Amino acid sequence: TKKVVLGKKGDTVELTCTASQKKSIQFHWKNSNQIKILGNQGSFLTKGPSKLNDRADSRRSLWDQGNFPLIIKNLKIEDSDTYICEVEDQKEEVQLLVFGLTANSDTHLLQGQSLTLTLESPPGSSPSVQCRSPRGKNIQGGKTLSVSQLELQDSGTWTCTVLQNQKKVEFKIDIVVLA
Amino acid sequence: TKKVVLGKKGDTVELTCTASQKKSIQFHWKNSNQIKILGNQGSFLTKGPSKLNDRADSRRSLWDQGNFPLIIKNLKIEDSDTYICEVEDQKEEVQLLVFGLTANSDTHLLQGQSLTLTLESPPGSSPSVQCRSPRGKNIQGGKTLSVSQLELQDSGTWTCTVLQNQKKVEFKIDIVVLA
Repeated sequence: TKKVVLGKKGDTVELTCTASQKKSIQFHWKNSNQIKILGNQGSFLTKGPSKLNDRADSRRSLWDQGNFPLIIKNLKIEDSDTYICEVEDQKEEVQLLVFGLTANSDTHLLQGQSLTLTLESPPGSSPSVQCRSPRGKNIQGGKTLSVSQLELQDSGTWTCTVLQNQKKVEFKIDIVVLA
Repeated sequence: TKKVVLGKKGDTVELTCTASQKKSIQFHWKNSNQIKILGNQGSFLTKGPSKLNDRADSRRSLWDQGNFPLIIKNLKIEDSDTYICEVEDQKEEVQLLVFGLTANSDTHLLQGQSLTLTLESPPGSSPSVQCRSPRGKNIQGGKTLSVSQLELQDSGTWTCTVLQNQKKVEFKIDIVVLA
């Protein structure tokens, strides 16, 4: 059933899948594109064929609790698919939405200078961005945000919030303004 | 409901607890001795008072999936209690059984020398041990196992299996025999 996960570019993410049938059993994880990344073969975790192969995981450790995660390390925006956990006779449907958030300028600005933060995302993503400032000021945005010209006081870690469904991803860039 | 976890002395363990009610909510974890170790205060994880305080955890990261683990790092036999996950109106009852497995001799033995492996455990533990040898030989035991005298060939990583309920813990000690 339709559970969503929003992740962050570079950061690591984990999708939940629970059995609750006799405790240590066999599962599968596949991308909507029907190809699998993982399952436990015997007592072996096989990573069939996939872009993620060198990057996907699970914890052997919890399989006895009927917990069969999918750990996708070092995220790419692109990894933004529908993934499916498979346990004997049931499917878990969880989608990941990979975000990025640039400073197509830098962090080491100057008084008067403008600033442009840009939102990297998978398509199908209908995010609403809200960056707040070092001394609490909004900045509404689409896929591109812009600070006309900043001045001394808003030196500090800004806070962005890629607000999508309930689930939201907050980002923190530190900004340096000088003169 | 009565779920069990067998852990290993020193090693790290994780107890599973899942909600499945509106996705990001408030939980608690307490030892049968009724005192809590953790819960999420607001969006803060408070570690009340406990032996484990400096050692207990959870992943903030999955609370949005209704997953409220209990990560107890660096295990002590003693940490062998009944722990309870608490979510609004329900309890998860999971017990951890902390094991240890010594070589009250060493690893660097000699031909003819005897060997004694000893099982560290919480009381209430009704384990059945089975150590196999480097060239597959049993050794049944209670809380103490003994190799009369070993000879050259059983140099290698032995495999013990603290077999309790379904759930079992396997251990591997490497043995060196010389002459």
